[PDB]
Amino acid sequence: MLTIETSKKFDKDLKILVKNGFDLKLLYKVVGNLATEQPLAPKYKDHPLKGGLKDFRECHLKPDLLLVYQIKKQENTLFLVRLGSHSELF
Ligand SMILES: [Zn+2]
Ligand SMILES: [Zn+2]
Repeated sequence: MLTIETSKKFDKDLKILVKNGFDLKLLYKVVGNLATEQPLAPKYKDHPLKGGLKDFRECHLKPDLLLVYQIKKQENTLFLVRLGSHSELF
């Protein structure tokens, strides 16, 4: 299983999201699969971030709640970068 590490911005995003009623179990389920490198359920749209010249990817936890993450295979690490809406991240 890939090591799972977060950014300081991600941590703030989540703290905030939790305060507004976000279900952490939604996150655990998606981050779990990502880290054991299995395909996501059809619901969770997943593609690279175009505009990220570094291999950032974008997962749709909800059609407008995005998990921006980066797999760093060289370190065996899944990096959780941001969690929020398009409007909030971009
Ligand atoms: Zn998308
Ligand atoms: Zn998008």
